[PDB]
Amino acid sequence: MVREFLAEFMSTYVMMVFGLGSVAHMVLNKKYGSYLGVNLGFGFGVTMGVHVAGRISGAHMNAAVTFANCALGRVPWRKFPVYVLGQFLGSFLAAATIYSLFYTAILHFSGGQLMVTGPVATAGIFATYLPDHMTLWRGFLNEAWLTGMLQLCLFAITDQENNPALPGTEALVIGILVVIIGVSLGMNTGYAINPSRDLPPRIFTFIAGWGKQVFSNGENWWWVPVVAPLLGAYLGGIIYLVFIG
Amino acid sequence: MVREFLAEFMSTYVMMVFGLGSVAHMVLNKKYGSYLGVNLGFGFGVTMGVHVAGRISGAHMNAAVTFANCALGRVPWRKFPVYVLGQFLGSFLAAATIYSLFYTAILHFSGGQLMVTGPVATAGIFATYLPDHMTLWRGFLNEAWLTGMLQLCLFAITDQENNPALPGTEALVIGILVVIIGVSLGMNTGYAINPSRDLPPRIFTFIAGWGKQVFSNGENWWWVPVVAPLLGAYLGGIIYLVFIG
Amino acid sequence: MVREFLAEFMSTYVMMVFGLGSVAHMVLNKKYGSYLGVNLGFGFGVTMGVHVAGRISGAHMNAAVTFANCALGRVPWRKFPVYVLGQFLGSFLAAATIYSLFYTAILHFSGGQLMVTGPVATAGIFATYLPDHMTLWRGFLNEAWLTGMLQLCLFAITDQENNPALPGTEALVIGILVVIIGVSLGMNTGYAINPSRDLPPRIFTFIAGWGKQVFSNGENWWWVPVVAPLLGAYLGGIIYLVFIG
Amino acid sequence: MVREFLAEFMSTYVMMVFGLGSVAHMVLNKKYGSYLGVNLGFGFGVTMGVHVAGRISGAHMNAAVTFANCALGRVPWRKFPVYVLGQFLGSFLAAATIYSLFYTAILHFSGGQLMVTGPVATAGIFATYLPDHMTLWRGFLNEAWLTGMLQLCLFAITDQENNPALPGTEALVIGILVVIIGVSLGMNTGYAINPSRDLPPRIFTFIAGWGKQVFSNGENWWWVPVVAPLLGAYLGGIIYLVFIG
Repeated sequence: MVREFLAEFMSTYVMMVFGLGSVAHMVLNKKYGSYLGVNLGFGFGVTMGVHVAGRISGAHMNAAVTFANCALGRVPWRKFPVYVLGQFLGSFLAAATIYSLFYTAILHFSGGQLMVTGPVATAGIFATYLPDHMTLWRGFLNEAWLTGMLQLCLFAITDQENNPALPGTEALVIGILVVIIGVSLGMNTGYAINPSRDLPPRIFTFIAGWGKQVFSNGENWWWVPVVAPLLGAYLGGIIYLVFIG
Repeated sequence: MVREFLAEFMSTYVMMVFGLGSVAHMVLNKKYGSYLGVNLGFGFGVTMGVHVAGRISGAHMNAAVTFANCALGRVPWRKFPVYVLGQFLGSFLAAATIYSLFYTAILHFSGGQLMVTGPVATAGIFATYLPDHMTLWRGFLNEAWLTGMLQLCLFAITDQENNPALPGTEALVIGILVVIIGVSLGMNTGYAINPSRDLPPRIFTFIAGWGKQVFSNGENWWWVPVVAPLLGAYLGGIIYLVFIG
Repeated sequence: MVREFLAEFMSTYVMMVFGLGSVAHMVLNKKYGSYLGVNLGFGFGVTMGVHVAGRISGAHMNAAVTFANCALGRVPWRKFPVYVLGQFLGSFLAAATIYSLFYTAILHFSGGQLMVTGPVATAGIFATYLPDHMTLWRGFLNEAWLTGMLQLCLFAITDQENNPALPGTEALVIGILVVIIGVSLGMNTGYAINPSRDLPPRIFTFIAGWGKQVFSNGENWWWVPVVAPLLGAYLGGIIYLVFIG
Repeated sequence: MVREFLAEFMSTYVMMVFGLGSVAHMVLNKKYGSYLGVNLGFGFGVTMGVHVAGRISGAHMNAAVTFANCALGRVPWRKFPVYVLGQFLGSFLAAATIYSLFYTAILHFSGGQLMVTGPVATAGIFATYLPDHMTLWRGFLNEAWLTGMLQLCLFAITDQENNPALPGTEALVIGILVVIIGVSLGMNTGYAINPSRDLPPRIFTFIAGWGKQVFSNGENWWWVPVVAPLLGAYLGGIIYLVFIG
């Protein structure tokens, strides 16, 4: 149990550091940051996390992915709290890590103040916030479908009965999938397909002086990246089992 | 037969969702969309589809590719209607999926109206439309050569007698080929090398309120991405068999 | 001998079509072409060519690479004319292919005239031309070092005694090497590390109506991409054999 | 000992040539250079170096990585001076190589003068310099954490007891890790995670006429990329051994 917790903590921390840094690069600097880099930062950050903890715990790095495996009988329910606790600690510490490494850049870009919304907003480095045009229930649809897209492809990639990725190379294919999810479907909600990617960094920003507007922004958008991916991952998983399986 | 139909439906749906989303990103948003992302979205969307249905049906995901295999004796002719029906349903539902996920973005960008042509045109997200400078018969040449380029390389990648891609990794190499086809030869016609990629999304847009101009645009360009890839894929296939084989 | 000639012709044609198209995209269109796409177009165009002819002829696709192998005893000298003839025909026909597929785009961009130099120059799509600041003998240094960089890495990638790329995946690693050669060292001379990539497209443009300025441009620069890579590839090869071997 | 020295010299030279060229492209040219290309240039330059010397010496190509292996008992201490001497010579000669290949471009861009700081600064092509907003001790934190991130992931990728990358393909995964380190965390200090990447090119620029300001810039920043990565690599290594091991 301890080894599984440590594996999930380290794998989530590695992935979240790479993902949050790429978002920080895009938000803070123009000539060093791009949306493609954000997709590459999050996508291949998963690949490093898979190498870290793929054999010990499976490197879920995702509360929705862990929930789907537990709800589909692949992983015992008694390990679900341990996986989520490991991912939440790893993401929270990754957010603190990015804050320390980019503290001067965040202060220089924003100008001392930490604003959730505005032209110098820096809260979006850590958590995802709904755009102006999009609505909460459209964001729920986007979050669930994107997590279902990930879980269906995740099952196909690592299904030994089906056509799998070559063992020892599945980490790269998983990273490619995360890269193209952000590329193709990630502009509507910030593709927070991971509840561990969204809430722990949001809790950090509230503590780190960004204020309570992190939760109240977008008509209380904060809960959607926590609940919608769980439904989407479950739905994406059962569809694969019914159709392909 | 049912399993083969389901495999082609799911693999086409996964690939088309990734491909159409990347096109939607490029069309709707500047800071989140790029032509390279479109090539990455379509290219590695194929890779996910190959993992989904490569062992069950071969993951053709392409009516031209299916036609070439059937016309060259590799796949029975009786399965051609099943493969095409699966790909057409998967592409049509993928177009509806992209419409729902990007409905607010499409409405915000266009301004409520759905126009095939103009500065706020949104019909190009789903189907390919001929540019102003290019002609229909030049588009026929581009569509046939590009599909022949794909089919010749597809045969080489998955030819066990020749120098193949390593089994279990052929999905990545296939995705790379689709990425570089859009990069190098995809600006002239939108590289609709797949009849399933073009017609079903075009039928959806006509139903979804874009009007009958989807078919009448470009001097009735709609039929070229359906007929030209079939001739190109066949020609690309026989050339590989004669020369390399 | 015939099979080896056909393998070199087809592999060069596939690679050169992808490479020239990516250059055409960058030259003709801004929103669809980028220097990174040119590196991706040429780099992974090699990968497709390796899958085509890697087992039959080794897929040299490069007169300098063929010369180095022949001069280092790895390939018989009697096959050198056959490899070069195959690569020259494949590159010449690839240039004609790109001319037909981009004829309307080239005419629209240039405005009917075909100019070697100027703001609407289109001769650089096919052959490489020296920039204004660079000199001929500095270009000779760049061409030889870049080909030596390629040949040293090519030997390391496909050296079974050394640490090789995994068999069946060496095509991807070769393509990666070509991608990063253009990324890191390709802006000074256009990284025409292949004599087959430079001269046959230059001969085509002279025939295709661009005039005799294709050869006289840059103080008769045309011969440097033919002679310098041969010296560079040989020097890069012997260095690897002495040091690593 | 001689073979190990030659392997480290050649592998470092290959990687540093690709890395420095990509930085030169970004600094000197806008339409041919980008920050993503710099990450690709350094990242997959490591991959070529791994193929060169991975079996002979392990292809550390990094004084911090060599120090961590020696301090953790994986590599004898008597070989540490040989690895560092090989990497320092390979990086110094790579800097001279880039100077010769880009001499006309550097002269044209800067205008004859070689300035460490200013709008036409060219000293950043070879060595990393602290930005205006960042401080020396914040740079120390960035350099140590980034090297710890690399070493922890490097151990996971090449840990046969853990979940490894597939043998024969570990070079690509190592290159991917270096690519995403620059993408996500490389804008604060230039991600000089390698003491061999920083000091030898800095010594070259001082000799090559850039003056003594290369060492005095940023309140004597030159020593931080030499000392901080050693502490970071050691700390990143022991953490992996305690937690994952």
